[PDB]
Amino acid sequence: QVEDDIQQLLKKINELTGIKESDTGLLAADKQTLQSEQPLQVARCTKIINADSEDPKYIINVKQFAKFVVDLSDQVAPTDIEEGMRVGVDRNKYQIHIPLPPKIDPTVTMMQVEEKPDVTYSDVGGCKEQIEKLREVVETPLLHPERFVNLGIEPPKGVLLFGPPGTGKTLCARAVANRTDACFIRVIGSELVQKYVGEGARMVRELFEMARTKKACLIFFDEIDAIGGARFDDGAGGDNEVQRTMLELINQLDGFDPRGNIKVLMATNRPDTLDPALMRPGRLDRKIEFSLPDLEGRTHIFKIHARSMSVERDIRFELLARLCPNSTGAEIRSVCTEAGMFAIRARRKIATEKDFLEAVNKVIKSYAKFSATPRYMTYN
Amino acid sequence: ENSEKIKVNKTLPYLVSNVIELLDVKCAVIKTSTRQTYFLPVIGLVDAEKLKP
Amino acid sequence: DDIYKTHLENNRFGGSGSQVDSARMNLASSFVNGFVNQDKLLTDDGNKWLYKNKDHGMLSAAASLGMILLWDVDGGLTQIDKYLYSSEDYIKSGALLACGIVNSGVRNECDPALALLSDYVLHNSNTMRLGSIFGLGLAYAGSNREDVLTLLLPVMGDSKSSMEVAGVTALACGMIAVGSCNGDVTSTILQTIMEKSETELKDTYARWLPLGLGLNHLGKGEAIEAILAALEVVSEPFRSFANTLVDVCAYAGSGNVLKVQQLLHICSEHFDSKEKEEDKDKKEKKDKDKKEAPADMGAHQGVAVLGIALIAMGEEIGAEMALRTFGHLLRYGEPTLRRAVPLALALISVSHDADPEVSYNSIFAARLAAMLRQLAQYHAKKGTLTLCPYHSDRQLMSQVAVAGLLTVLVSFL
Ligand SMILES: Nc1ncnc2c1ncn2[C@@H]1O[C@H](COP(=O)(O)OP(=O)(O)OP(O)(O)=S)[C@@H](O)[C@H]1O
Repeated sequence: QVEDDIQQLLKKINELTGIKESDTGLLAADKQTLQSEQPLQVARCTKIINADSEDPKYIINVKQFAKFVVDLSDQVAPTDIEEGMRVGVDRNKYQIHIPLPPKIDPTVTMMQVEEKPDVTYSDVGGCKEQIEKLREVVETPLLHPERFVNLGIEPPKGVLLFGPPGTGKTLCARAVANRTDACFIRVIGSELVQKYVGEGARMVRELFEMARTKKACLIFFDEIDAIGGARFDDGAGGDNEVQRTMLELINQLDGFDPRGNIKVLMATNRPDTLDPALMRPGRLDRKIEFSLPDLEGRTHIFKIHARSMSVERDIRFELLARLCPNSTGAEIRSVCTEAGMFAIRARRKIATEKDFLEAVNKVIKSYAKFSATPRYMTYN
Repeated sequence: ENSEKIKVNKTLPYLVSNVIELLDVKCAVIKTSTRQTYFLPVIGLVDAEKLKP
Repeated sequence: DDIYKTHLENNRFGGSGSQVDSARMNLASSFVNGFVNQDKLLTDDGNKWLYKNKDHGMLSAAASLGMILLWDVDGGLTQIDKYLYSSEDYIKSGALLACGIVNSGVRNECDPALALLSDYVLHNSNTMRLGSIFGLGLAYAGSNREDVLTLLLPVMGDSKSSMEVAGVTALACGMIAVGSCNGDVTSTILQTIMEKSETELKDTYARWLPLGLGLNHLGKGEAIEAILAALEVVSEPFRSFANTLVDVCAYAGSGNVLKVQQLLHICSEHFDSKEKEEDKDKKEKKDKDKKEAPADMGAHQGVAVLGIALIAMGEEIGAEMALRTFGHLLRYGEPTLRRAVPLALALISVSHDADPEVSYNSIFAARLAAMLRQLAQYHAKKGTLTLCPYHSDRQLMSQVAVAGLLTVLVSFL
């Protein structure tokens, strides 16, 4: 009341007090500058075919209009007007002014990440060797090109990941994407499936355009089974456009002037229908895999999901881990959350051991008819 | 003569085109890059040997 | 325990300490490297880096070994002792400045500097007077220390053409005098009023003397000293700017909106520097009810006013509305205001953090702007002690001689 009425009086006193400046002072924040931008130029952009000899004498296809032979203006450099270069050309006299970056196909612009999702390395504990190897590949050359040069090696420019579903692949990728420091570029595997023939090829072209422009970047591939796994050939002509997309992914990855400062991470759920051209190292070098957390892994993942929740700390966690022999971290998360939900049945602020036992026999033994991994452990 | 060919050739935008055929009643037929077919009775500053459709 | 629980790497020494060269940006980088504090490594990184350095930056680098180590009392003497009494005036004067930086309870560094101070016009020990009167202002806050102020009587009576003599006189005796018993109008600051109005020259004097005046006015609860200095002082807008400085400092903040509508009217004054400090009082006044602190100062046009709001965000934790104001304040073209944005921008945050920094790399890529960017990088990585030195910073549009004292806004642990 007193805070409310006094804050209303003070804030509206400042408001109605500046109202004197509002009704007394009589956009223009740029108006004179914008009218000095009226002697500027419309500057239509184009595409260059070739140059001529002894003179500039440049040749240009605009985009649709025609093709013209032009000359350069005086405020240009006679060097960086090379072929296949989107340059801004005068509308009246048809003269080249500024070279620019090329066409990027803007539906490919929206897969750079532009943010950082907050996932810390602490969330994948119990997978120490995998974290170690993937750290060794991804983090270390971008932050320390010291051991890799003074000993004279090349780090493995590609790492694939696999395992059963829900094992931490996506989560490890996001953990890298927190501490990446590079131009991390997401690619869903279904992004390369378009209506028209050979269009996903051009998407891969533009991906590696962006990759070669910006040095020291990361590209993440995700569920590469849609991108293409096998070249089953019959008298039907079936899955073929996907196959050409996969081949164009092969060649512009690694071979005949290799890739540069780019690292590719792939992640699949079923690494078994893959053409062994991808299985050739030099493209996909380290086969890092995620098995199930055996015994102590689930203790540690209980420590992960349990460290910031309202429980009774007098209980143990090892007995909880001993009842989950073939289980993923997702099922662990469901156990923790569902034990909380059983605590919401009553009105308590701390869990009990019986709540977690209800959670175990609620998740595992009940929904074990679905359970997602009796037919992916065999990697069908 | 150089004054006139300065007044023509200093027009630096050259619309490029394609010679469609070559009449002789020494007469060349042009389709420009805007796809407009043009006739001309007078060829200009190129030789009929160097031309082909 | 700072060394123990934290583990800070080396690629910002090398990378952020690699940001090129030019004896300014490089000089600033020394400062940036220096305020790194995982050991006092950038302190003991060899030689030939301070030999590239020049006079007031040599003050900044001689004090920078003070800045790396605001502890290690026994180590302070044995690290600064090489740079004590050296061949260079700026090495020795910035060295005693560093001795004033590192601690506040030693008081045995006084006498090697204290003894030398007198020069009677403009010799060496007046620059040791700048670092040592200032660093001794860093050193002690007594009931009223009077012996150091009896030393300060031949300082203002000395009155070197170097600004920061009277600068650290007013600021240092103010650091002695902040928290006075409802202030005082005593013969110390009364003497610097009369000896201030003695010489009307180099208006930075007419700005930084009302600094220490208003610092002695701090400690007020009910002080009529604005009326007393209003009777003694006011004149042509140098001393009416002194009037607005006492008007700023005497009015820390309460429910007292009558001076906020006074702020509304005299905010429209045609002299546009009493606008600067008088509107700059806002972050002192309404610092607790900070939801009203967003104002339309950016919607105004007296570009120093956009500077004032740019101050008024400052350094606390800095919510999304503040960084949203740094959306527009980040993009401006004048080099003192584009210089003015990364300082409080990276004070208010002590990718995310480095995202506006690389955005400033997108802004420029002048030399000032590069320096501003370096300052922002340094920032990236009612207690009166944090209230004084940025109002000491508020005359930044000036020489690097002024920026030789820029590293005396010691407000962080
Ligand atoms: N080893 C683990 N430790 C801790 N949490 C885990 C672990 N594995 C999975 N989780 C949690 O369960 C979620 C599911 O893992 P994800 O990697 O997202 O699954 P996935 O990679 O999408 O598997 P798919 O379906 O084959 S793509 C993670 O985001 C974590 O929240």
